[PDB]
Amino acid sequence: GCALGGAETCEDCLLIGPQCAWCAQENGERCDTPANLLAKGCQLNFIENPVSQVEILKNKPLSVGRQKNSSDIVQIAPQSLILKLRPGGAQTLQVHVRQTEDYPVDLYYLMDLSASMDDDLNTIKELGSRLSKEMSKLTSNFRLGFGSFVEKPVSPFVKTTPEEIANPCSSIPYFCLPTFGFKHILPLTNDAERFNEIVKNQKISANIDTPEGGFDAIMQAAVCKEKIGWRNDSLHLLVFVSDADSHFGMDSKLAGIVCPNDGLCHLDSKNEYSMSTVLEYPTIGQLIDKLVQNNVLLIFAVTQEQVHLYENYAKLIPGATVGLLQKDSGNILQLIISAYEELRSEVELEVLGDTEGLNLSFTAICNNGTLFQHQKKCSHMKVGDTASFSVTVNIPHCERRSRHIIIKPVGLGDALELLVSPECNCDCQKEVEVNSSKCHHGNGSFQCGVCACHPGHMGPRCESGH
Amino acid sequence: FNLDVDSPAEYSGPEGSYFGFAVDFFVPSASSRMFLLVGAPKANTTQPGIVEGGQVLKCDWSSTRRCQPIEFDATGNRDYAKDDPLEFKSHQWFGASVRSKQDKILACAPLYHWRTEMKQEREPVGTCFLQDGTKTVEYAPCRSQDIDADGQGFCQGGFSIDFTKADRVLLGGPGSFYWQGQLISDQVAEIVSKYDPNVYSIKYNNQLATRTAQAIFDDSYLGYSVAVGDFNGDGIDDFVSGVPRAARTLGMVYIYDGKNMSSLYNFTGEQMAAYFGFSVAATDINGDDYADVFIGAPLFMDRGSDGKLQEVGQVSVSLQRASGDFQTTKLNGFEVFARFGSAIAPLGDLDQDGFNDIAIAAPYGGEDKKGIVYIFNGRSTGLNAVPSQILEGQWAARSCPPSFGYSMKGATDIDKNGYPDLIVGAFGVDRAILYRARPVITVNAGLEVYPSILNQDNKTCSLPGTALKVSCFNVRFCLKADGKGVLPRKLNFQVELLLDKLKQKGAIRRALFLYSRSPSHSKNMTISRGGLMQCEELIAYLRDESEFRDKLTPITIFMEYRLDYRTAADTTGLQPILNQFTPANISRQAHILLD
Amino acid sequence: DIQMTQTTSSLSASLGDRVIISCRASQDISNYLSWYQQKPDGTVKLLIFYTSKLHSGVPSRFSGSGSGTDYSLTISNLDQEDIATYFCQQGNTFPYTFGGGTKVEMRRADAAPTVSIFPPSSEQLTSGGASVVCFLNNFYPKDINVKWKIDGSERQNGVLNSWTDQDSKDSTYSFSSTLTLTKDEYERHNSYTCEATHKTSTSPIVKSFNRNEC
Amino acid sequence: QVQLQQSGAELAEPGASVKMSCKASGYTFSSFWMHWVKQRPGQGLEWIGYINPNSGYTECNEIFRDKATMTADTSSSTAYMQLSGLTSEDSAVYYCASFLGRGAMDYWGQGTSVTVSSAKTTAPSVYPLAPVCGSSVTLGCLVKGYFPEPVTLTWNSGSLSAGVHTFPAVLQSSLYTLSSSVTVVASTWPSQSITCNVAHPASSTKVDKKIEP
Ligand SMILES: *[C@@H]1O[C@H](CO)[C@@H](O[C@@H]2O[C@H](CO)[C@@H](O[C@@H]3O[C@H](CO[C@H]4O[C@H](CO[C@H]5O[C@H](CO)[C@@H](O)[C@H](O)[C@@H]5O)[C@@H](O)[C@H](O[C@H]5O[C@H](CO)[C@@H](O)[C@H](O)[C@@H]5O)[C@@H]4O)[C@@H](O)[C@H](O)[C@@H]3O)[C@H](O)[C@H]2NC(C)=O)[C@H](O)[C@H]1NC(C)=O
Ligand SMILES: *[C@@H]1O[C@H](CO)[C@@H](O[C@@H]2O[C@H](CO)[C@@H](O[C@@H]3O[C@H](CO[C@H]4O[C@H](CO)[C@@H](O)[C@H](O)[C@@H]4O)[C@@H](O)[C@H](O[C@H]4O[C@H](CO)[C@@H](O)[C@H](O)[C@@H]4O)[C@@H]3O)[C@H](O)[C@H]2NC(C)=O)[C@H](O)[C@H]1NC(C)=O
Ligand SMILES: *[C@@H]1O[C@H](CO)[C@@H](O[C@@H]2O[C@H](CO)[C@@H](O[C@@H]3O[C@H](CO)[C@@H](O)[C@H](O)[C@@H]3O)[C@H](O)[C@H]2NC(C)=O)[C@H](O)[C@H]1NC(C)=O
Ligand SMILES: O=C(O)[C@H](c1ccccc1C1CC1)N1CC[C@@H](OCCCCc2ccc3c(n2)NCCC3)C1
Ligand SMILES: *[C@@H]1O[C@H](CO)[C@@H](O)[C@H](O)[C@H]1NC(C)=O
Ligand SMILES: [Ca+2]
Ligand SMILES: [Ca+2]
Ligand SMILES: [Ca+2]
Ligand SMILES: [Ca+2]
Ligand SMILES: [Ca+2]
Ligand SMILES: [Ca+2]
Ligand SMILES: [Mg+2]
Repeated sequence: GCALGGAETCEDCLLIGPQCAWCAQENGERCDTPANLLAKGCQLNFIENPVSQVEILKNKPLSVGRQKNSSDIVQIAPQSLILKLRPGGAQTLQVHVRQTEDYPVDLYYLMDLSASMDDDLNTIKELGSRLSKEMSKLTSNFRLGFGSFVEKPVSPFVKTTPEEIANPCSSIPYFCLPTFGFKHILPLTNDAERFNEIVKNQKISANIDTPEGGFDAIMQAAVCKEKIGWRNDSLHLLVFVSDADSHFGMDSKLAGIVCPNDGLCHLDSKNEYSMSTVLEYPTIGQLIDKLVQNNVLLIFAVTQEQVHLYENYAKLIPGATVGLLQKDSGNILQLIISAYEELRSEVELEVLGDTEGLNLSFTAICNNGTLFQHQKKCSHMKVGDTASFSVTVNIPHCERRSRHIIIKPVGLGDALELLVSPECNCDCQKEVEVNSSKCHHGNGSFQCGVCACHPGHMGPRCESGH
Repeated sequence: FNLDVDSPAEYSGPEGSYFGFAVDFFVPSASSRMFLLVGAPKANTTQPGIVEGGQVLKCDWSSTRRCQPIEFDATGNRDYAKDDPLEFKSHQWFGASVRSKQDKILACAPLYHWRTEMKQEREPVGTCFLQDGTKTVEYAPCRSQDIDADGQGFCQGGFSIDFTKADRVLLGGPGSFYWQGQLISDQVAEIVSKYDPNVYSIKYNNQLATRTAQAIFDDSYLGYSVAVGDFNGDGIDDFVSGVPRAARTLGMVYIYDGKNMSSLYNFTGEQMAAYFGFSVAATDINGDDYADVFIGAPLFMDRGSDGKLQEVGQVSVSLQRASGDFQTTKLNGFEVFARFGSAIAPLGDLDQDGFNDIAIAAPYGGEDKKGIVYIFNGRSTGLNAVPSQILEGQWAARSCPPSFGYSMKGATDIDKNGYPDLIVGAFGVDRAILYRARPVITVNAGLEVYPSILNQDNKTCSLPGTALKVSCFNVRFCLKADGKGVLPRKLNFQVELLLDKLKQKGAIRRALFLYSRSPSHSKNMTISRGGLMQCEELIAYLRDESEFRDKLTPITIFMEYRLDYRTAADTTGLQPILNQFTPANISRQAHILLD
Repeated sequence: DIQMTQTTSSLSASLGDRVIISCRASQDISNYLSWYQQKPDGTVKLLIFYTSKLHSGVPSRFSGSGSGTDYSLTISNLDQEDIATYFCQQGNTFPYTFGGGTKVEMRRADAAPTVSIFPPSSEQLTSGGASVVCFLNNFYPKDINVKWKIDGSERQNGVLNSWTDQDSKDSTYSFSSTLTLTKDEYERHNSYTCEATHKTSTSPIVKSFNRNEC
Repeated sequence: QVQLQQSGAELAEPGASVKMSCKASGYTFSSFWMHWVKQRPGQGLEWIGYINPNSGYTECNEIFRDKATMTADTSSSTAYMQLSGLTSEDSAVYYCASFLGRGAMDYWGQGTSVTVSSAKTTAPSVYPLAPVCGSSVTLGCLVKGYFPEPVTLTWNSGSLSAGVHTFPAVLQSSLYTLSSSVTVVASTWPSQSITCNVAHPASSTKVDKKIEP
């Protein structure tokens, strides 16, 4: 079975299989299934084959009911583990998630302000107060902010004549402001009336080509934690409101912009995105990285003509969803509540960090016991219901460094810290007994019931000199 | 594998000029010296009033690596009227694309803006300049009377270019017709003969151009990239073009007939926004005289071992078949966010083995985004999926990434050593690098062990000095080599043999060499190209049965041969290399007779 | 609109001569003036654009000059195939407007017209109606007047005239005049006279016939 | 090798409409504007306007705003113009001309004549013209009252061309009239026979009129 070519050392024996074993002294095939070692007479004390084990460091119980104190909320249990994994073998972690009845919510309203969105502005003059009134029924800490985007203000996406730069709608005629990439206008605040006030004072802009530069704004809203005002331990809803598709990656090459987006925050003194004319649009891969890293739930609120496209984008983006937006944003309030309600009825697992090279299997156990599914998500659950997951972890080979991993629910701040430290050595490998009498008067070291020879000596006990 | 990386030729341009954004070879039609063409599209020029107009530099080879600008246009902006410029050459990006065929050089400014004669506008129609020899003409096929975004006003003609083998131009204009994009093809004869500087929109007879289509195709970027090759077997090069926003961001590649611009074939990407079509190339990679299509999708995301999406890039290889179909295969990048596939450069037959080869760039891989270029060798089945060489940039920048590999050009034997060579631009550090291909030595090695079966009881050999009776056998190792191109007549090989190589650390080796009484035997050698199978015999024996109780595992006789590269240099300084695809180790095995 | 005016509607010239055709605009047209040649058969070619730019395919003999409001085309070494009509056209502002044109005719030695008068045919008279036709052929210059006299009185009423283009081989013109009556009116009078006045002879050339006589 | 081929002559009654074509070859039809020019018989050149063939956009002289509409079929490289509400003042030759740029039109079609009358197709009456009862003699042929243009006239089937003066037709009571003289040596007529061959294709007419006295 496990006995195979090579496998003449304990460490080398462990590598070929997770279920293999080792022998010592009684007695060159000491590597085999433990049953086989017992069958041929290997004492039980000798083997000491390592087995994967879990140490629990933090396992505070999941909180139950509304918590008047933010610090008593517990939505993922356990909160910290050490996983000592023997290579070739796997361990299955049981993770439990329950949403708290009152979790704070942050919502950033990120709106296309090109010329077809002027009607949209008129119908959301009181969205701030309408939205916060509804959200008050669901959470006691709702904050909302506002940001706007159009397009990289460079040729060939905008007109470059003096008249058109000053007023990109002067041709209609209509009053528009010069094209702009991304304006961050209001950090998240409780004050919904303030949100209403800035919306009323917004004026549209315009540009030439249909796809817009929202991805630039999405990236900025996700990464600029301080200036946007995302707070820890709350939902982060980024509501992307547009009636057009989106430029991405190297589209900017048309304008001579050929330096990749860097995923950093670049908001200047006017709170405008300063690298708009300097760096390429983000790629989907780049947006996935930063949306997950900053725990931002993206909501594409887009028109009928764009819904199918953005659904395809949402498939690739953890936590992202799409809502069908009316031509005048008349239903944006209902879109938000629906997305939030869906999010509060779901639990989806995430595995972040030093994970490249691992194998991960997920089984979800919804409804406590009845339902077993081979996914990482439980749906149609009431707030307070618990979703459990079997996370199986395997390390295919040996490694020196440990791995720092995070298992958490999408959208929520509660995180399970996981350290994976593979074990490839045998307890007997640290008692070398160098220059041992056993290996021909000191021609080798006697390690694990075997002779490891000195240079210049060959044989099972190092008894031939070369 | 045979590119010289130890001492390449390094060329620099003015800081911030994006020197190296585009590269090509120049082979004038006089069997004269050869040069490098390097586009520096942000370089300042002496054109009155013009800022960062860009330039194209001609770089000498083996004469202190000097580059001088090619004077395509010394003038600034023409006026429609006093204080009313007809055109705007600043930041026009002249040199964003440079292509050369024999005497002709074509270079374009995809951000050249033009006012038009009816109204005051700034329409980025793009312009090109064609230098055929003494004569230079402008070529702005999108500077037409079809104004504005819905027309060709934002066409950015020259965004990508190429030559056909029959001296047609292929020009890509990604902005035409509300960014549907457009391909245009004109005979160079027309471009120079119809040229009249008094006429801003020139009527070229026999022009081939794609046509405006339904609005659903808007914002597709036809002409983002182009290549040429025959794909209906009629001898006329056909037009390949990347359309990276087509099919709702899946990306597509269109192939049009090079005779009438009729649509021939289509490719479509598999993933949202992978930028399928950012680069295209056509070259017969498997030696059947049918051009094969290469399509880069630099943002393509792969599924990792952990099930997480990871952006690594992907190149697809489509082998053309006589039946008109294609036989497609995918090739994945290696580093996350490295954008494997941003550039794809046909190399010709880099190692002169019979099959053309290809370089694929990952301009943002490497240490600190230094950039990486992968060499892939061809073979009759297609492309060899494992790269035989890995070129690594050597410079860092403090503003924009070095982008080593963003542009590349091969298939030109600049040093006349018999093997094509490679130019690599790195515009983020204002650098371009020429890699010369070293020659390849193919070695035929034979190893014979006789008798194959060894009887311990049978002893016919005597040990060195005064000892007797050891069971022996003969080991004969042979070596033969040959090469193509300029090469030294004599080659210095170093050979080593190891008896019973199977037995590793701490295990008895049963076979030993007669004289040395050791299981290893080294040997310097010397063989000349195309020479005979220079052999050498030596004798080995077995230990006493008393010393080893393993008589079951075979006794492998391992042979290794390598070359010392310094001794084989040339006037160029170019050491040859061993054929990496033929293994430089061979092994036979003897067996102990059992009774 | 810009009014263009070529003061001279017609001019004469011999082979090899230098012809200068003038053109004037009501307003400044910023050197946006073109010249076109129209041949007897209606063919139109562009010769000169932007005041002085030679269109591809047209001979170097043609050249153009001017600025502001006054412009002129110039033919050096007049070729036979240059006998044509030349128009100027401002392209500075819409609508594009042309000049009236300037015809160029070959110079020739003065020539007297051969005049022939013809009584109405028997065929025509069977239908009622009677046409008297007078042909004045191969004369130079082009200017010519015809008076139809019946019985010492000019009819000057039912006459139709047709002129030829200048002949290519020789630079003469030709002229057809037809007086049409009813057969009743025709048969009431006796003499029918065709009178031609030309520059070459102060005395009008007269051709006539008497219906009764023979 | 730029060529603009225009459709044939058009005949239309007053108040009707006509539509003429202009097919371009030798350049990319979509990339250049097509202009239209009106010229009345014996008159000068009048500018109608232009079309941008790729976008269908047009601009007209104020005169022809309601009268003319320009269109373009890019698949067939053809520009069309339609005249509507036809009067006698619309009778003219209409040219198409490609736009050079620089306020100039670089290539012209051959023109399409448009005639507006109420006449119906009518065969000509061919009348011989002999002198009244002298080194050279001049004979003639009167072609009276036909419609529409054109007619073809020849003397002795075209054997006599020099010394022949055929005159352009004139409008005579809403119908066309035309005449032609032929001159020969006096000693060669009536000794030899001279015949006027007149063909009016629109009526399948072919008259041969000999001249005897
Ligand atoms: C735009 O240009 C296109 C190319 O000019 C044109 O395509 C051409 O269309 C015409 C008419 O539609 C075809 O002529 C017809 O041919 C068929 C049968 O043709 C078969 O035989 C010929 C002859 O073979 C020889 O030449 C080829 C060179 O191509 C050599 O390799 C070969 O060894 C022989 O010496 C062959 O060319 C044809 O091959 C074409 O088609 C096959 C099947 O589709 C493909 O497998 C192949 O790759 C190639 O595309 C074919 O086997 C005959 O029945 C008819 O009577 C007529 O004579 C041309 O062959 C064809 N040429 C091509 C496709 O290259 C487009 O029509 C034109 N479009 C527009 C809008 O202008
Ligand atoms: C590779 O992929 C490209 C991109 O998809 C394909 O190119 C498209 O091909 C389609 C099919 O031929 C083209 O659509 C066709 O356009 C014709 C042109 O329309 C003219 O007239 C309309 C009238 O309003 C105008 O709007 C338009 O602008 C043009 O002026 C239509 O006439 C065609 O209609 C015919 O086919 C349809 C098919 O459903 C029928 O319903 C109709 O009744 C009629 O028979 C058709 O719609 C499209 O324009 C092409 N786009 C581009 C960008 O080229 C290639 O075909 C494909 N090649 C291969 C080998 O796969
Ligand atoms: C080519 O020459 C031009 C000058 O003719 C150089 O541009 C000039 O230099 C820098 C651009 O790198 C500009 O100064 C910078 O201005 C910005 C904005 O004001 C500011 O943020 C920086 O701190 C710095 O002061 C300067 O305005 C610019 N002038 C122009 C463009 O008119 C250009 O760098 C040269 N390029 C090369 C490749 O040599
Ligand atoms: O969002 C913006 O800021 C402006 C905008 C929105 C509303 C009001 C005003 C404006 C801008 C001008 C002020 N949008 C951005 C894109 C533009 O619309 C692109 C129409 C494409 C349809 C079409 C039409 C015709 C053709 C084609 N496509 N494709 C083949 C050629 C013919 C207007
Ligand atoms: C929570 O916020 C504090 C400061 O407000 C910050 O130090 C900490 O890093 C945040 N949480 C995490 C997980 O970073
Ligand atoms: Ca709207
Ligand atoms: Ca846009
Ligand atoms: Ca072809
Ligand atoms: Ca091939
Ligand atoms: Ca090769
Ligand atoms: Ca070489
Ligand atoms: Mg918009």
